Amino acid sequence: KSQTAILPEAGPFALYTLLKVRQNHAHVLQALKALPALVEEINQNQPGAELTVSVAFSKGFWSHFEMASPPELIDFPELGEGETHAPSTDVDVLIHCHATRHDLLFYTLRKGISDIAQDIEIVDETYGFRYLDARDMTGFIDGTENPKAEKRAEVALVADGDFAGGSYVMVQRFVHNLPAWNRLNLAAQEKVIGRTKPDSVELENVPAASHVGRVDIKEEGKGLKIVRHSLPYGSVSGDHGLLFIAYCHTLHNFKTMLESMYGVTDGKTDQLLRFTKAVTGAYFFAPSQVMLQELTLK
Amino acid sequence: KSQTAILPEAGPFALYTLLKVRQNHAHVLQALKALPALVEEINQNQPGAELTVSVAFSKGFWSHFEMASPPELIDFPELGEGETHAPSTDVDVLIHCHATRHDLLFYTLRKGISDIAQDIEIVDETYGFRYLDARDMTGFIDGTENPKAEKRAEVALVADGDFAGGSYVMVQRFVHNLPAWNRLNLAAQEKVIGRTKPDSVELENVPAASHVGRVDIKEEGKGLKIVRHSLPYGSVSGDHGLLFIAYCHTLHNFKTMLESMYGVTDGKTDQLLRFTKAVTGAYFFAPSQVMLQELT
Ligand code: HEM
Ligand code: HEM
Repeated sequence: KSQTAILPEAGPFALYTLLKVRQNHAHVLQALKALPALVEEINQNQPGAELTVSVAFSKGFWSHFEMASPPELIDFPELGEGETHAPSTDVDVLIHCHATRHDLLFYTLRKGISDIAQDIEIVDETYGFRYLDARDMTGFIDGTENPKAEKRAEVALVADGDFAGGSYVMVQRFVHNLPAWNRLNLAAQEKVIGRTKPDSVELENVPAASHVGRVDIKEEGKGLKIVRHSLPYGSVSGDHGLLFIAYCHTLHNFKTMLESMYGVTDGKTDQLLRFTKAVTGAYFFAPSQVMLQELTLK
Repeated sequence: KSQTAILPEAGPFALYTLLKVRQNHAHVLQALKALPALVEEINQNQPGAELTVSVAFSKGFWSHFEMASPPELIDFPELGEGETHAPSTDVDVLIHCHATRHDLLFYTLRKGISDIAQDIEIVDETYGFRYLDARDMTGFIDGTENPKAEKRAEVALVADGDFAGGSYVMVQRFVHNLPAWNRLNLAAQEKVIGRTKPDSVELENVPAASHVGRVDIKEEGKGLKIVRHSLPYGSVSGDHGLLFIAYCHTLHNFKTMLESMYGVTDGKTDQLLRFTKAVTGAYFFAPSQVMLQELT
């Protein structure tokens, strides 16, 4: 059994919290374990909320656990240079929630960490929201080729072993340059993305440097697929863009797409990265519900 | 006719923007005048959105109008002493929106303002949201005694004259100190607010220093009423609290309440201000739809 946030389709609103554990590690772990029980209680008090949660830990923080770390779990490596850079964030824990209402997300975080506020530093706290008809602020629909129904389970979740039901996670908070992106016309923007803007139909000739051209990778030969839970975020006068987050049964897919996007593989960078920049970056592993409740410090 | 955001009840989501005008005043004003048409168009394209808008101007910016300022419109004065202080924010325009969805609030602001972003500096941009069962983040329900239905029109809107249909506006962004508020027990919090916490029942004895005690003012009268469109805002790790915004036919009600709260009237300050602090304070006047389009 995976954690409730991973498999279902993303709700209209989402919470993505990155935090660092400074002290009282045992108290913090307990508080994190008690999140599912809190969420269940909220759902019982609030029909239609469909509140979900997934707690994940970084490679560095996993050392504190008695349970052995996932085979592929590593630190998020920095990629690229200058205007095409993928920063690495010092973070121990990811808290991911999504629901049909925004307020319960704030409540879940406030109530959930109330006792461990002084033990924790929240590195980043992003509230995502569905934008129009599932569109990114770039005007293009996001999630068109995102796995659906049954194949979500076999793409996101580890199939076998001790970590079965668990999932590898990546997150990158992107900040958009909307005016620069606005300069390009419809056809040009479609060349950057690789799909049509109004109906998200894949172009007959997908440019290799286009975003889809960068991330549509098959090497098996079978497509490297991930389950994305990303959602637009931010304000007009401040940071705004996309909180990218994805789950996968293997971290290899993340690494391949990122190395392809940031010019490690081909030497060519993603055209989309001309109009957006990653400000955070981290790898995690979200264990099954059982393992999460069985995790203990050493 | 008033502006669409004032009279109806506040939606589950709201946008509150304070901004200052750098230059190109003529074609910052025109862009602001175009906002109602934009909101209506969004409402047509998005049924059920119930998107609304209200544009208001401060006393400082009303100098640019050939039209004279409302008789009661003043610069927001600094009030209080000690921890209890009411800061004054130099701002030209207020853009107030609320709807049944959040995404259209960002869409409305980005669309309506980005063209004049070169001429405009956003002083504050706050996204409010109704929290649980209409509760403030202190755990107390907000809006229990807020005017309803037929009362809203007579409380918020100017009845007569040239400025009829318009409304005086006040805005204050509050920052809550929740852990300090958390140290107090249930009874102490209720005495500070002036009502019971779970069901917002007014205390038989409302202390003069309590928040209700400060704002429940009698002038014979004896009921000074305002229409509050306030809504909780913010993040856990950052600023969070209440974006207070209120409409009224007279600015006198705002000034009287604020004088009472910050220990100017009697010398006693609002007990609630021990746990929250205003970081923004401003007065406006939202013109009627007619005056709005003819302001020059
Ligand atoms: C940063 C790492 C990212 C990765 C690893 C990633 C991954 C993917 C994948 C696997 C697909 C589907 C490919 C296919 O068609 O088979 C996709 C599509 C797409 N992504 Fe990304 N993405 C990233 C960032 C972004 C950003 C920052 C944006 C927007 C600002 C974005 C917007 C889109 C759009 C518009 C599509 C096409 C429609 C769709 O199938 O969802 N992506 N991405
Ligand atoms: C952090 C700031 C504030 C908080 C948390 C707060 C909270 C509350 C609460 C819980 C109530 C009782 C429920 C209700 O009747 O709505 C109330 C009442 C009220 N408040 Fe506030 N308030 C704040 C600021 C203000 C300010 C600055 C003003 C005026 C300048 C104001 C004016 C009023 C009025 C007119 C009432 C109705 C009292 C009555 O007639 O029973 N509030 N407030």
